[PDB]
Amino acid sequence: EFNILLATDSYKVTHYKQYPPNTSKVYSYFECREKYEETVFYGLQYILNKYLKGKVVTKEKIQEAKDVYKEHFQDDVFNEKGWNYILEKYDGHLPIEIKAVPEGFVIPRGNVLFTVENTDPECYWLTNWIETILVQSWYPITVATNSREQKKILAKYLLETSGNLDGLEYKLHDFGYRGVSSQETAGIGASAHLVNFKGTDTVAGLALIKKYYGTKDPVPGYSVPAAEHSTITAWGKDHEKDAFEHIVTQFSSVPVSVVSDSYDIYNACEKIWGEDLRHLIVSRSTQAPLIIRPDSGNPLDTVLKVLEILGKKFPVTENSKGYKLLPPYLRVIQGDGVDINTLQEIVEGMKQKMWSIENIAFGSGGGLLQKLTRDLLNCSFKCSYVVTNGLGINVFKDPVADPNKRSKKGRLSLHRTPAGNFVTLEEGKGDLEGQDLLHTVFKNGKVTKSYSFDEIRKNAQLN
Amino acid sequence: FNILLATDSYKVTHYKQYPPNTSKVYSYFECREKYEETVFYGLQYILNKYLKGKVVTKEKIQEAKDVYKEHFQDDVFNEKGWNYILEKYDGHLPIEIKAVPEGFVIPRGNVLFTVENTDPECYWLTNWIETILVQSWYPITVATNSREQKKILAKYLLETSGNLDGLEYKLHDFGYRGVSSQETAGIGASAHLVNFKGTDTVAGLALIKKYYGTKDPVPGYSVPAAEHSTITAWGKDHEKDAFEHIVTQFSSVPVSVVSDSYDIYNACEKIWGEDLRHLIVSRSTQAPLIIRPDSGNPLDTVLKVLEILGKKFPVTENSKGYKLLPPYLRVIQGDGVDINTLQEIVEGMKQKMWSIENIAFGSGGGLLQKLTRDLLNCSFKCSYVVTNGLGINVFKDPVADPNKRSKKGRLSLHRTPAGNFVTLEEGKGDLEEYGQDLLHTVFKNGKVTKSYSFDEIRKNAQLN
Ligand SMILES: CC(C)(C)c1ccccc1OCC(=O)Nc1ccc(O)cc1
Ligand SMILES: CC(C)(C)c1ccccc1OCC(=O)Nc1ccc(O)cc1
Repeated sequence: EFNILLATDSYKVTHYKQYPPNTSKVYSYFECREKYEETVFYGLQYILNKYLKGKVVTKEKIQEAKDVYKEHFQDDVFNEKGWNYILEKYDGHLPIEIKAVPEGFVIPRGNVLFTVENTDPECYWLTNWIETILVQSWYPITVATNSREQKKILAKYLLETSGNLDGLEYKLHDFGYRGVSSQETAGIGASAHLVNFKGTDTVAGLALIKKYYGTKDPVPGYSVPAAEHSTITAWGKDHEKDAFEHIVTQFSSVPVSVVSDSYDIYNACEKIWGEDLRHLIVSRSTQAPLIIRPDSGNPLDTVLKVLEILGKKFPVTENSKGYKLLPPYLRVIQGDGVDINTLQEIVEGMKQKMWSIENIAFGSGGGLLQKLTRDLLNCSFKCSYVVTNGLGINVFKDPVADPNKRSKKGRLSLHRTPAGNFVTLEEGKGDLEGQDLLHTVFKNGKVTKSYSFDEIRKNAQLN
Repeated sequence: FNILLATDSYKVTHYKQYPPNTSKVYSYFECREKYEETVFYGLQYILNKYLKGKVVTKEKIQEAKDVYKEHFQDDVFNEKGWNYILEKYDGHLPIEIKAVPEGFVIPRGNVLFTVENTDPECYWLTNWIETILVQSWYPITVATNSREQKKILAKYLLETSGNLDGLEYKLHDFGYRGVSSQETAGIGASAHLVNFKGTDTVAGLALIKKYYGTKDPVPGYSVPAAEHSTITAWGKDHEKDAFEHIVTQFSSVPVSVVSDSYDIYNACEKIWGEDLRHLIVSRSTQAPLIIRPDSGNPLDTVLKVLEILGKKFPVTENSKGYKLLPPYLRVIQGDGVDINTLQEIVEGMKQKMWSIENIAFGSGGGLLQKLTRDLLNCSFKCSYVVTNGLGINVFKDPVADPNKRSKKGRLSLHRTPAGNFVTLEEGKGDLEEYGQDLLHTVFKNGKVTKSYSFDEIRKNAQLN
């Protein structure tokens, strides 16, 4: 199974010998240091339940870690005594307190999102031990934040080229299962995406949400039948029409997506879809459109040339603001080379050519869930308050060659002014008083406050 | 973990899209045509952890059926096809996977492994497990990128010192905090350990021990080290007391002490170079003090650190004409190091005549996170199908991108008479004009038939 004593950076194993004498408390916090001006806080509850809560220390896990580290360091520097103390005194529960803003809250950059401190003075070293596991919440935060920014771009352009926001939550579809680094990442990232949208093909995201968050809806995300290259090319290069015909007929009463660029996307749209199989498309209902999927070439140019061909083979209308609109049984999804930058280029290029955003949805894979780093939001975990010799000092780092790697001081609290802006109070000044938005979510091995996925989606809504 | 829930959603509907009477779906993985050769590593982890043994149960089938009912707002899940696997093969996957030995260094554009169904009723299963198998792009890319950095380090360590001693400890993995999940950390750190032995990502140690095994006591090593929180906890006026306490607590092993908490150029010239000078020269060369700057421009900072340190400690010229610190004193640059910044630093030290013996490097998110599937163009494609007794060679050929063209027919990898590699298509490998097929069966009907030790993988991935 998973062993928390082997779930930290190696140098942190030796930290219990590096503090000043008689150190009783280490206090640390997470923030997205100072374009992404506001971030969605999401993912901590998953980490608390899966890795931190309950009996996480056992006699076998202590023996396992001791053997590994003895060889790893070529020396005895494992704190077997202190880990036995946790096992004996607390039945293997972590004497730790965590306070956090509610999940789904949208918070401007440079504010405390959660804090970590030891509740037993013998475990002063435990705060920075679990930094490694906790700081990985940068990923769901960054995915949920970058996904929400793409929802602003879509909502803005879907509103000027159409006048409404119908189907907005299905306009950016998670295709990223293949392009992420692991099954666990797929689950975490896909659930972070579902904070803002409801279309996904990464099934692991559905499983994570039901197990760790829960929803009133029958399922957190939805998809539609779709073809890949292997289901088309299997019919033979001369039988692409047959492959198309078999697939739209199998799924004639539900939406179906057909990748149409196996050999020539423009021929498939002009000759195959626009003539040979046109009778099978114009007969489809509004609730069961065909979605044509280009998957190669330049993303914007191919989208423009595909829409041009479909426009001169199917009845185009002009909507309430002067933008062109395919018939309700035909749609397009661009799911190749889509990230937040290219997505902006596609929708602007379409608006420039007077096409409505209603005609198109987007699929993002490695760009939505993989090509993201801790430096995008400058997610940072710092120690700000220690107590040595019964004397608490506000600690901080302040490099001379980089003032941007600075950190806050002392005990922190997150507050909201009467005007509404957010402010992080340092040096314990939060005791002088609204009130603190950091609620306790973990204490001494138990999760003390939970949020459902519906509550998270409500907090992360746009204005 | 539920294999029936571990695939792209639309793959649930593909058993109804293949041509009728399709009895075989045959698919292959390649890194489609810097990064001219790839290290093949990571498939066995996926096989052992997710694919082998009884992976289909009545519980997992019911769980998947109810999920997909609501996910698609319709019943399309192939519950009969999954029941057949549970009933006939006791939940063992009827799949055969042939792959090149892990650790092999293969040029781009070659078949790395192939997947086919062994039961005609399970034609749909081959590309069902595409999603889980294609994620091997990540360990492949990390191992390849790590090894390309090893070439750079080896080329310059030889020009400046004459040997390659300690090469496998010159690029240290600090990526645990910067990646996206615990599993990703383990996978990524093990790929680094294919070429090096130094890591702080403990999850990689456990992943290797559980899924590959080694004859060594531990797959990776590290040393005690201080972070900013253990230095600042003494207060700004007591940075000296922290340094002396830590160096004394770890005098028989190497120790790394971060020095840019307050003022790094004050850290080397003043506190190390004078106040605690007497505690640094007095340590063995097997247990030196490692100075770590972690801010500022990487190349400029390390250069100004080496020069300041020379003004305070005896620097000798090595047999090649390059400056070399006393062996009780080393430097590690682990801030913002990737394959690009590494090259300009090492020659930036060589053109400024500093020996690469002095320096080690650490890499975090640049080593394990800022990597995507299209860096090596890792792709999984169907190349051969059998329909109504007729074998057919299959491929894609998009008009706007000839680079996305896929191979045709049954594939094989061969050693050429000149000692290189070539991939044969359309079954021509059966002629064996060159060698035997280099693809060995590693998975068949739920069993791992060929397993590799991590010691074998490291041997296959060595330089030269
Ligand atoms: C038709 C639905 C999804 C209800 C819809 C409703 C409102 C607005 C847009 C919509 O379609 C977006 C789309 O194209 N999704 C899609 C999903 C998977 C896939 O493989 C191809 C495409
Ligand atoms: C035995 C050692 C000292 C690893 C060694 C042996 C041979 C050659 C070079 C070496 O040092 C590389 C290094 O700096 N490793 C390092 C590890 C962790 C850390 O936090 C800081 C640094």
